[PDB]
Amino acid sequence: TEQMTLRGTLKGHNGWVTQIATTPQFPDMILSASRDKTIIMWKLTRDETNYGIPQRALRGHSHFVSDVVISSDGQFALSGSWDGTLRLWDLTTGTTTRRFVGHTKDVLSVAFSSDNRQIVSGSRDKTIKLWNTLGVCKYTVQDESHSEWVSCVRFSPNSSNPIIVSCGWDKLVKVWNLANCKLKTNHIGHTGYLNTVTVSPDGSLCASGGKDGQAMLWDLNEGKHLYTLDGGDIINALCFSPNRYWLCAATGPSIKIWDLEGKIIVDELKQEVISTSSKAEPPQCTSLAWSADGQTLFAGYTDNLVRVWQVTI
Amino acid sequence: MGRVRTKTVKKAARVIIEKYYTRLGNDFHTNKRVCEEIAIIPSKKLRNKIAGYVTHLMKRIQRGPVRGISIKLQEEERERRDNYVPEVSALDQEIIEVDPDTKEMLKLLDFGSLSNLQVTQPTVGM
RNA sequence: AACGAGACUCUGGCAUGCUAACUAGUUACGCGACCCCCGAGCGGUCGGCGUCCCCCAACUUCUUAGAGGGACAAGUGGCGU
Repeated sequence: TEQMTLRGTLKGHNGWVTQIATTPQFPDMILSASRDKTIIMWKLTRDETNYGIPQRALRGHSHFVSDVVISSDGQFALSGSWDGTLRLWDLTTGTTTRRFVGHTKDVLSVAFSSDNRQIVSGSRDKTIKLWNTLGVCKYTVQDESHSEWVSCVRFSPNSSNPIIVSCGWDKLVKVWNLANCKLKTNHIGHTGYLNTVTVSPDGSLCASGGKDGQAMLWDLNEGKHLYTLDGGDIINALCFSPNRYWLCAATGPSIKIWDLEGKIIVDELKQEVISTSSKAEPPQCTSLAWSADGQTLFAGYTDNLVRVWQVTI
Repeated sequence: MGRVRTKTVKKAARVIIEKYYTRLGNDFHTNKRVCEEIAIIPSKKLRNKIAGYVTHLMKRIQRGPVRGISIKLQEEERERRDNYVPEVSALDQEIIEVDPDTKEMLKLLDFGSLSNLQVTQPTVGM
């Protein structure tokens, strides 16, 4: 039966792992961000003595790098940072193409479109904003926006239509359609602020979570509240699987991998159980991302490590 | 060394946790930025202090109840302890009997049921 | 509850992040000139030495001074009611 083994663990950070992402073009790369103010591009050897080595280290920020995302070609990479700026990397030696100037506060969330021509940003400005790849502002959203910090935005894969998700700490999830830039809907739910949201690879769903730590499911186009599940104390990051209908929820002491059909927990990932006391005996898990193979998944922790796992039958 | 926190910190730290309990994390940096938005602290160094004490309080509030300030969920569990305890619903176990010299009082007050007799020895400490 | 203490102001220590500079520099050539073969080669060229030449060159690391960020007993282990 499909179950999990502890694969290995990476090392090479002085700051807490904030995000991880992986391009399906090169699954032999993997990319990471951290509060050591650098994004590290790795070189994955599949030896079990290690599991990878840092290849290069991209440098140049004056505050944390919150979120990071790959290009659809894997030849570019983009970052959002708490210095209020973004950078557009050339992941071959270094040498930033462009830095995006204009925010008054942190840039928390960021995402990179499928056509590689639209780039969004969530900010503690309380503004979602759109960005040309030339590094200028196609649009700015300041009407019908969140009344609190913007937690996470997403581009939605679709048949062709433009839809983007937005969720803030005002305990609401707003869906936006481009070329009118209007509220498609407002979804109400979750007591306490929202941390994260993520969209299905098919794109008709929004799995949302927050302080509540409950996983509520919404319909993108039907606009209906499907159901709610108790996901534990707090869920900081979510990521669907590419080759299954699972959903992997990142809670503090454990990662909870959920089968969706039927609705049940498959397993709970436990890491090293080393004796420590008392407020967070293991480090909290904060980010996670699947590989495109779907065999292996990765995790971000606050001990500066990325723990690897692998599915075993 | 030294650097014992003053009262100006401890006064506002309690207040800021009471009315913005939800916004708090347990990280330094997140709790800083919240205090920056829900209030203005007119210095920068002062801000870095009030955050750190707000953090240090929030550690203890996730254990038993603090005696300097109140939150809602503690007053919930207060009410839950103070309306029924699981120990009894019976009064007290319904039948309790008593020894003589109490029976003599009850004899002269028209009661004559549910008693035992033991006539325990003399005397105090003896 | 108030004054003093602290808070505050100035100064030092951390920026290959931000802002911009022939009354500040660096780098790059374009160089042409001088110099010694001093090294491969021949003296040229390539390399080395500074100065003049420097631009309608490129940049702001160094220098300059402004806006910002950073340190909080923050994290861990002991100890303390």
